[PDB]
Amino acid sequence: CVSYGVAQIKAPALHSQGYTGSNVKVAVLASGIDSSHPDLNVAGGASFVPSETNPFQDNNSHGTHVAGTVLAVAPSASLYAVKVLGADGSGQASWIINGIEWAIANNMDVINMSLGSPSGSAALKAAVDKAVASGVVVVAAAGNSGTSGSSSTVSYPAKYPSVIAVGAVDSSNQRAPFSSVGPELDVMAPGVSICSTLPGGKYGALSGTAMASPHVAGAAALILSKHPNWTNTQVRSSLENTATKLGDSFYYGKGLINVEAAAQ
Amino acid sequence: EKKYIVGFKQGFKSCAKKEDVISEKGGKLQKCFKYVDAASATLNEKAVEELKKDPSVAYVEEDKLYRALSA
Ligand SMILES: [Zn+2]
Ligand SMILES: [Zn+2]
Ligand SMILES: [Zn+2]
Ligand SMILES: [Zn+2]
Ligand SMILES: [Zn+2]
Repeated sequence: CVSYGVAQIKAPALHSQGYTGSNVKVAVLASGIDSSHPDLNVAGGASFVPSETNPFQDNNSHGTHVAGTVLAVAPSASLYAVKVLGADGSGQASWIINGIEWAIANNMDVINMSLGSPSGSAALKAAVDKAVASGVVVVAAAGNSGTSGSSSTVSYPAKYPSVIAVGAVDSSNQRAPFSSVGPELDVMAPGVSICSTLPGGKYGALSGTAMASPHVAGAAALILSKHPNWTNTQVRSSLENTATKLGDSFYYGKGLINVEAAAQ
Repeated sequence: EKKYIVGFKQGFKSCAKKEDVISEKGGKLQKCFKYVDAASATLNEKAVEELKKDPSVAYVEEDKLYRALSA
């Protein structure tokens, strides 16, 4: 079961050219990635949840679903299960920092954070800024906080400038009503009823900006597999600059990613 | 309440050095970061106050919760 989302972002344009994400290391900072899955390849990982030591057991389902979406976009990418959220889907800022620092130390190419908080942390900002300074593409879900009149509702870490903030559209390129909004929003990707892998060898649909973010993390992996010498800055610019405009930028950012256009 | 991150000024790269500043005020080290100049700690109110007054300390912030954005 594969998201309609793969075709919507034009990922098969890259696959048709022979690029599927080979040799790109993507860190999935989430609730783990479940080992129960026949197709899902996981290259490695580590846990920073004190009470849950196994990064290959996902007691929530989020991490496995996100992981499946990365691979649906970039089938040859190397996924790393960086467990920073527990079974209830929450994690402390310091656990997340530990995951980001692990990703840096272990030469990950891309970090995906399908997680958020209304308030930031100076230490978490330092962590994501350091990851970007070291050359990693850092991608986050923009938040599920909908609208609040003219105010930004983008969550942290997506709200930090160094992080790509990803909103959610449906299969008709309409913004999902939950999708956060604000000037910090960068791009949109499919995030409504996305079908992907779940623990226990299951498949199923989930919605959220958590589902949109991995389409962009996978898009980054596709671009790097074609262009291994482009910098994170160049990958980010390519995705933002070539996005398909979808409406008012407060709600849609630069619009929907187009991996065909980006990977020129 | 009790879970914090303590930011440090320069010269405290070593975990032993960060931990000393925390533990001498009776705080408990949870983790020293590798790249970020900070450490997570559990702290009572007095420890927080003493840390905010310690010239070693750049900031004390709550170790707040982040959540999966599935809807
Ligand atoms: Zn394909
Ligand atoms: Zn499977
Ligand atoms: Zn941002
Ligand atoms: Zn190239
Ligand atoms: Zn407007």
